[PDB]
Amino acid sequence: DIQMTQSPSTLSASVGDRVTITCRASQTISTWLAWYQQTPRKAPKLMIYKASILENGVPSRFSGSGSGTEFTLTISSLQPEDFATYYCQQYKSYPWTFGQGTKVEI
Amino acid sequence: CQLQNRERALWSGLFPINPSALASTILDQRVKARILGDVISVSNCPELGSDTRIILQNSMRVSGSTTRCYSRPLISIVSLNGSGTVEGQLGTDNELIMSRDLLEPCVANHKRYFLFGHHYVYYEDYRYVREIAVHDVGMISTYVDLN
Amino acid sequence: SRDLLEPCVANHKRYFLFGHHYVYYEDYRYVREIAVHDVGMISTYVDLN
Amino acid sequence: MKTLSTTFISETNEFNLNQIHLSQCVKEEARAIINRIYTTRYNSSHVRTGDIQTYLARGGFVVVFQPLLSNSNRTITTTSSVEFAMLQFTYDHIQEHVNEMLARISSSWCQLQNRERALWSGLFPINPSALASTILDQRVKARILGDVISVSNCPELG
Amino acid sequence: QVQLVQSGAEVKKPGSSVKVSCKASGGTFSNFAISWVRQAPGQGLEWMGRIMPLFVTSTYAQKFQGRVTISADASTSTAYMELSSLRSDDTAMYYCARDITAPGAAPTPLNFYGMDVWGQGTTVTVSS
Amino acid sequence: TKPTFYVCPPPTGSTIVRLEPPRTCPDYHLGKN
Amino acid sequence: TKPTFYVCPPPTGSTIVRLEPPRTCPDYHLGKN
Repeated sequence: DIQMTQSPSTLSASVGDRVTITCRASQTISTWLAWYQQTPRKAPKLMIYKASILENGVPSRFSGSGSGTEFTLTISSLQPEDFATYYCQQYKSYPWTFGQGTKVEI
Repeated sequence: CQLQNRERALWSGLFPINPSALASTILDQRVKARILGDVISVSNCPELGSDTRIILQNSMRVSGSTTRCYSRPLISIVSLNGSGTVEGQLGTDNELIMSRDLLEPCVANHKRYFLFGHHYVYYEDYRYVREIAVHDVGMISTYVDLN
Repeated sequence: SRDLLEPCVANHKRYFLFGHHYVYYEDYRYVREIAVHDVGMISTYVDLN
Repeated sequence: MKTLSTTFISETNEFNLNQIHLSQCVKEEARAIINRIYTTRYNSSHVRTGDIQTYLARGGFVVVFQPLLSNSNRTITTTSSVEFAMLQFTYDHIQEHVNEMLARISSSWCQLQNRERALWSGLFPINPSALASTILDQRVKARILGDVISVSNCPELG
Repeated sequence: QVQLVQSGAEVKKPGSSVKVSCKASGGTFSNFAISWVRQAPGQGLEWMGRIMPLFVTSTYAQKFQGRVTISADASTSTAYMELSSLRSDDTAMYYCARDITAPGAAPTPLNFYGMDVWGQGTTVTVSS
Repeated sequence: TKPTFYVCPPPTGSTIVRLEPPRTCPDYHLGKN
Repeated sequence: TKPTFYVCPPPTGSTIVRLEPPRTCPDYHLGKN
């Protein structure tokens, strides 16, 4: 809940790998987690809300799962536009404290 | 054959009470039905597409009035293409009415659970209180087994 | 007897069974009729062959 | 073989009649017999699907089988009874028919239950306590709290 | 589509305000719940309060509740995020996020479909 | 998964239907002399 | 015998239930090549 942990900092990979960006929670977020993506010279952008639902304009190679305190962002068929920072977002009770790191995949 | 011919009487006697549910079950497809005397007029219900944000309102009370209140939660269908904002209310079985014509005399000690997608949103005294996932509510089964 | 009355609704459309026909009344007046065998059917019957 | 009421059970492998002494007859004799049968019965309805195949059935028989398709060293010892093969045919027939009928009963039962669920769901508003007492096999008092049902047990008057 | 823009490259000394604006483009601004996030160079991200339609309350975060004030117009389609503290820790890239909502909505996480559209980034520096 | 909502426009007399009448049941003549 | 009467106290929201959704029906793959 109010404080969330993340995955290791880098998780290096190549084009075509299945990478999981697992981040965890504190007080059983009941499927109320959002995932983002911020390249080094952009603004973050919505990837997953409700821990499983994709946003309009996001390729269906992205996935998400987990229900309580354990949420994963498993990518498959990693096209060469996945080399960005990712963030877990908690919306169950204010404040909406952001989560993950996962700087870059190179 | 005898059992089917008898259950036809229950089906015929229950259509006036809920025509849309029975017609959706019989037709294996979501429809909206009316009883036009001795016949049934059906109409297909197209599913709400994407680029559509359904917002759930906090209070079920009519503005200003205190002796009158709504029966089902009100929703605001916010648009993304800039087509404005539709305002209806939450029907049954995730049906989104495009109007707010379901009113009721404002009862005392009000407690209701409404189906909003995969959750049962709870309204106590005409105000949002909490929500619970559908998979968490206990079930009773009308199904008889034949293994 | 004629003891089935109702508040006179607006935009009235009803079909009534008169023998082998569905006589149609629109705004509380006779309009047309259609045979029963012409109206589409839905079946509550489950098959067991 | 529905005309004989006999079912033979081979392996998936072919049988090489060269492992058997003095088996030069079978190939050509069966070719002639099968050609006559085809030309007299299936000349226009079906078409052949390769050369004749030889299988060693169970109990010591040799089936020379010609596959059709519609227009759309040792010795072999044979038992003195084909009662086991008639038993096999009869069991296969009864088993297949009864299994088809059981499958149909099951599918219809599932469809009927899924349909009666609509009557149950549409009649709960009218009388929740009676339907909830029937479903729960126990006397209860139920209310419709919107889209859910809140039950409560009714203790018997002592 | 919708576009949100901040002030731009800002340099402010410690002991003043910043007053970052956030101009919108469409969406009628009656369906905008403007949130504000930030992260210093080398930090992940943070959250700095949400101002919901009929913009009068502007619930703030835990750490900036005594510092920041956020407001909107509903007629200009803008959102302001003055701090007025600048404790020398206010050196980040302030963003102007936005979630879709409606006035009178319920305080439920079923009405949160994520911060779909965002701003540009301010890159504010507090030092002399 | 993602919840699906519906929108039911008001019906029109165009498509009218009825319940099918009860089907007759076959008499099985199982029995020999 | 002796008639048994009941006493039904007013329910409470504690125990709420719902009708189970319709069960899927098994596809019987009876049939051979």
